[PDB]
Amino acid sequence: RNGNLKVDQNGMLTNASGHLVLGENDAPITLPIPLSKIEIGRDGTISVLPQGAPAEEFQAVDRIKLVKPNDQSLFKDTNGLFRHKTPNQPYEADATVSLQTGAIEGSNVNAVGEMTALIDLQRQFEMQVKMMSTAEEMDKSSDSLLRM
Amino acid sequence: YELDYYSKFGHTDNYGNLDLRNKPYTQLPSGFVVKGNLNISQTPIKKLPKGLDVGGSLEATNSALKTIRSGTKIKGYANLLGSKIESWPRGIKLGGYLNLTDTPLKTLPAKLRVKGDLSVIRTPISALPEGLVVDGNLYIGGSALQVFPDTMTVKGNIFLGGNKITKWPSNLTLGGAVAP
Amino acid sequence: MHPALWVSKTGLDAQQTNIATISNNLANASTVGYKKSRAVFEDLFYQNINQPGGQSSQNTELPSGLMLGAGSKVVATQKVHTHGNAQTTTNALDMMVEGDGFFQVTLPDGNIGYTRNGQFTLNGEGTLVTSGSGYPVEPEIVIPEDAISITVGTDGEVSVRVRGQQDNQVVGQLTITDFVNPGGLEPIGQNLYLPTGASGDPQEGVPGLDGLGEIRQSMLEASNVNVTEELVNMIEAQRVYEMNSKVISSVDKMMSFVNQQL
Amino acid sequence: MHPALWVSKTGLDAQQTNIATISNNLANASTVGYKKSRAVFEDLFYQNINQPGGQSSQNTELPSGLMLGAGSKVVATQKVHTHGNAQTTTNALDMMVEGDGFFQVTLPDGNIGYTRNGQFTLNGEGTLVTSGSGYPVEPEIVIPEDAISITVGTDGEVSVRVRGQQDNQVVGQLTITDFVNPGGLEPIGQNLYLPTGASGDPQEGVPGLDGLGEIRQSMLEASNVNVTEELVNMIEAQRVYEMNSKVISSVDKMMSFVNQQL
Amino acid sequence: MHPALWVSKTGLDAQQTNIATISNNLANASTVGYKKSRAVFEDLFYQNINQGLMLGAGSKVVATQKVHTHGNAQTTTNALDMMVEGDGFFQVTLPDGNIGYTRNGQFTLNGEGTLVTSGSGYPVEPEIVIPEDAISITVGTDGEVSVRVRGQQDNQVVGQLTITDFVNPGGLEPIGQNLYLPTGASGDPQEGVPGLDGLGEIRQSMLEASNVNVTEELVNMIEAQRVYEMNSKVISSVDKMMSFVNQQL
Amino acid sequence: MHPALWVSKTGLDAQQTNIATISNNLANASTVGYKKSRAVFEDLFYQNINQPG
Repeated sequence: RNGNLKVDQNGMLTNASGHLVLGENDAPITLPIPLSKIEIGRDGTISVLPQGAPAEEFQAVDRIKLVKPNDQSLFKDTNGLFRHKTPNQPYEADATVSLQTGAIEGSNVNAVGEMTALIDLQRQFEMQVKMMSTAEEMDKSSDSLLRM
Repeated sequence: YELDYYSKFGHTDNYGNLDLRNKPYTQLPSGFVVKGNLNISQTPIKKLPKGLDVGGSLEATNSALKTIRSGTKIKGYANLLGSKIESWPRGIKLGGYLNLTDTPLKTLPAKLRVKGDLSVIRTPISALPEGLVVDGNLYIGGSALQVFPDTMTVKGNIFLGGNKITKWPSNLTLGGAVAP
Repeated sequence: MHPALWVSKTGLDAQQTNIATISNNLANASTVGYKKSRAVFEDLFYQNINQPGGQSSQNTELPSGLMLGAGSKVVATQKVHTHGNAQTTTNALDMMVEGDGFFQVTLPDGNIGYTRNGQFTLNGEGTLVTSGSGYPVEPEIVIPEDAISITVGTDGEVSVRVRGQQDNQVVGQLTITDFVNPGGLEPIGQNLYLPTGASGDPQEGVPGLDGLGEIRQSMLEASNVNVTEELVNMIEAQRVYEMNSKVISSVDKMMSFVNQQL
Repeated sequence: MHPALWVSKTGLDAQQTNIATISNNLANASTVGYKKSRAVFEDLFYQNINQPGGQSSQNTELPSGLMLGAGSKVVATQKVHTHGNAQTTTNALDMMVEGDGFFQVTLPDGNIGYTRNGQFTLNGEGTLVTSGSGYPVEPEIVIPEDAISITVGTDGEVSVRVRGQQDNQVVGQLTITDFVNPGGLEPIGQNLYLPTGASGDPQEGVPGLDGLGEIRQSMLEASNVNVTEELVNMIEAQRVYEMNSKVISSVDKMMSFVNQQL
Repeated sequence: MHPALWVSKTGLDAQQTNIATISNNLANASTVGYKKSRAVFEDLFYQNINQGLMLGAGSKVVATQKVHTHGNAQTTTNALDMMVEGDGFFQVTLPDGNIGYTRNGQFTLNGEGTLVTSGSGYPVEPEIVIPEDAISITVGTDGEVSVRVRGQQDNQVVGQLTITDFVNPGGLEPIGQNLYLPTGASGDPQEGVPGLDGLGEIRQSMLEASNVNVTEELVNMIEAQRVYEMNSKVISSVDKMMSFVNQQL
Repeated sequence: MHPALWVSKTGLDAQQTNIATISNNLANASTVGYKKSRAVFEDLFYQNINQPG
C-alpha cells in the first residue's frame, strides 16, 4: 500500500521500499528512459511523454496492477508485504481499484487506541506479578510443616 | 520448504553463524553465501545448492544430506557423521577434515586431498582412490575396504579398525604407525 | 534489553531523522534553487517467535504463528524536484531554467557539479563563475572588457554589445544537463549536486531543444519548500516522538515493579 | 480492557470521527456545489449486569435492574443538501441548478454519475465535458466549430450563434435528475455521486418542468458549509475529547492504587 | 496519525494553490491579451468505515480553468499592433520550428522587415515583409496587409495574415510570453481567413486589454485568506488535543 | 516562503518599470523629436502540474 513510486535510471518503476511495481503483463513496469512528463491515471494507467515530444503525443504504455482481494485471506509476511494465506494463489487484477495521484497514504494506527491498550496491559501484568509473589509466599509457609 | 532472504535472517547471530538444527528446510538458495559456520544436522535437505561458500565449519550429522554440488567452498571442516551421502563430488574446497562415519558412501574422487583426518568408519566404500593424500589420520574401521591404493600419503597414523588389509601401498610416506 | 524498549527507540530515532530533515528545509527557505527533502519511513522486519520454522502462512491467525515487528526506520531522505517560482531581479548575470535542466560548474577536484542555482557573476578575468565559492561555469564564457551589456538568449547564446559596431557579438553558448532520475543525485552543499549511479548518465544538450528548459536572464528560481507543510509535519513528529517516550517509561515501570515485588 | 476503559474509549473514537468530519467541511469551504456533512451520534446498548435472565421492567430503580451503557458511536455522517448561494461568473460554460436536481455525467465505467458542480468545458471534439476529470455530460452536447456564442436556456436548451444566418441553431438539450432521498447518494469524490438502494431510483426529466430545477448559465453554486458552525463544533468536540481522557486517566490511577496498596 | 491533521492540511494546500492563481491574475492586470484563470476545487475520495459511514479525505485544486472571454480594446497610435475581434489566435513560429498560438497583438519589424513579436522577436506566420519603399502599413479587417508606395497609385499587397481558432481554447498549454501550445484536448487548429466561418477580424492599431476583474480578485483573496486561517485552527486544535492526551493518558 | 509572495513581487516590479516609462514621457513632453514609449508586459512561465489533454 506504499504508493511512493519512483523511476530508477533504467526506467523501472519502483516504490520507496525498493519493490518492483508490476503491470498488466505481470512483469516489472519499464518506462522509456528519456521521458519528459509522467502522469498516473485514475484507473492506474501510466501515460508518458517522450523527450522533446509535443504535448499531443502523450501515449499509454502500462497499467499498474491493482488487486482487490478479500482482506481476511491476506497475511502480513516477514517483509511487510501482504500475501495470500493459501500458497500458489494468483493475484487477479481488479478493474475497480482507483488511485488518487499526487498524494501519499500514511499509516492507520490509532494512537489513543494503543495508549489505552498499553495501560491495560501494564495493570494485568502487574496483578499477575503479584500472583507470582503470592505463590512464593504460600510455599514458605508449607516449609514449616517439615521442620518438626 | 525453501530458504528465503528473510527466512535465513532468523537463524543468524552477530557473527553470521547459521543454525538450522532440526528446521524443516529442504534446500538453500542457489549461490548461497554464509559468513560463519553452517549447521544443517537432522534436516531434510537432500542437496546443497551450487556455489555454496561457507566461511566456517559444516555440520550435517544425522541429516538427510545426500548430494553436494561441485564448487562448494568450506573454510573449516565438513562433519557428515551419519548423513545419507552416497558419493563425494570433485572440486570441493575443504579446509578441514571429512568425517563420513556411519555413511552410505561408496566412491571418492581420484587425487582427493584432505587437509585433516578422514573417517570412512562403517562405510560400504570399496576402494580408496589412487593418489589419495591425507594430511591427518586415516579411519577405516568397520568399512568394506580390504585393498589399499598403490600410492597414498597419510601424514598421520592409519587406523585399520579391524578389517584385514591384503595389499599395502607401494609408495607410502607415513608419519605415524598402523593400528588394528 | 527488553525487546519492547528497543522497538520504541527505533521510533524515536526515526522521528529524530524526520526532525533533522525538516529543520534543514526551513533553514533553506530562502535559498535560490533549493529542493526540499522529506523523510520516508518503512517498518522493520517481522520475526516469528512461537514458530522458529519460518513458515508464516501455516497458522498466522494462531499464537503459534505470531510475528512481532522490530520497529521503524527512515529509509531515505527523498528530494522533491518540483519546479520553483520565479524571482525577477535586476542583475543581468543571474539566470534561471524554465523546467527540466541543470547548470554545470567545474569543481576544484576536476569533475563537474550540477546546480539549479543561477546566481552567477564574473571573476577578475571575466569568466562566468558562481556568485558563492566562485567555481567556473561549463562551458567557459569570457566577457570582453569593452563590452557594455550581457544578453543571454533563451537557448543560452551569450552575446555582448560593443560600441563602434552594430549587432551583438556572440562569446559563448550555455548548455544544461538533464537526468533520468534527478532524485538520485547526491547533494554536496553549496547548491551543488554530484551524479550517482541511481541518477543515471548525464544528458547534455542545448537549453531549448530535446525537451530541455530555457535559460531566462535576470530571473532566479525560488526554493520549493512549503513552510506550512514543514510546520504541519513538525507537529506530527513531536507527538509521535512523545508517544514513543511514554511506552519506554511504561516498560521501565513494569520492569521496576518486577524486581521490587518479586 | 476494563469495562470503564472501553466505555470512555468509544467516546474518544466517536469524537475523532466527528472532528474528521468537520475538518472535511472546512477543507471543502470553496468547492462548487459541496454539501456539508454532520456526524450523528448514538448511544450503544445497555447491559443488565445484575440480571441472569435479562429482564428489565421489574426493578429498574433497584440494584438488581442496573443497566450499564457501552459508550457512544457515530451512526452516520449525514449530508445536508441545503441549496447554496450563487457565484455570478463571466465564463459562459459553467452552469447552476436553481432548486432540486442533479447534473448527469458519464463515468469511465459506463455507469452514469450525478453531480451538483456545474463547471463545464469542451473537449477536443466539442463535446460538453466537466472541467475536472473531463467526463462527458449526458445527454451528449456537441458545439459546432463555427459557433461564435453559446446560450443555455433555463430548460437546458443549448443554442449557438452562427454567422451568415439569423435565428439560433439548437444543438441539444440538457436533462437533470432528481432523487427521492438525495442524502442516500454515495459520495465518490470529484463532486460526484452514485445512486444507491437507500437513495431511490433516478428521475430524469426536463430541467424546469415536473418540479425540477432550472439551469442558470454563467453561474455557480457555492458550498453551503458554515465556517462558524465548524468552529463551534470544534470547541465542543475538543472539550468532550479531553473529558473522556480524564476518565481513562482516573481509572488507570484507581487500578494502579489497587495493586500498589494490596 | 490523526486524520484531521492531514484533511485540514489538504485545505491549506488547496487554498495555497488558489491564492497563487489569484496573485497571477492580479500580476497580469495590464498584460495585453491575457486570459484570467480560476482554481477548480473538488473533494477527495470518501472512505467507508465501521462496517454506511463516509469520511472525506479533504479537498484539492484539480484544474486551473482559463476563461477566454474577449477583453476590452485599447486604442493606440502604433500602426503595427493589432487585435482579433472575436475568436482567433495569431500563429507565431517558435525557435523549435513548431507553431505557437498567441492572442497578444503587440508586433513590430525585424532588421529585414518581417513582422515579429515585440518581445522575444518570434516571426508571425505567414511571414509578412514590409518593403523599405513603403510609407505606411495597412492591415485589412480580413488579414490583408498592404503598403503605400510613393510614385505608385494603389496600395500593393505584401501578404495576408491568417488566424487559428480552437474548439477548446482552455485546453491550450500556456508557456509564458503570451504564447499557447496545442494539446490533445484543445482540438484541431482551424485556420482560415480572419473574418469568415466563426473567425474574428483583425483590427489594426488596437490592443486587447486584460480581462481580469481586479475587484473580484480582491474579494477572492478575502475568502481564501479566511478559509486558510480557518483550516489552520483545526490543526492547532488537533495539536492541543494530542498534547493533552499523552500528557493525561 | 509562499508562491503568492513571489508572484506578486513580479507584479510590483513590472508596474515599477511601467511607471518609470510613463514618467519619462511626461518629463519629455516638450523635447523636439522625442518619440513616446510604452512598456510591453508578458506572462512568465507556467508550472505544469497536470498536462492539459
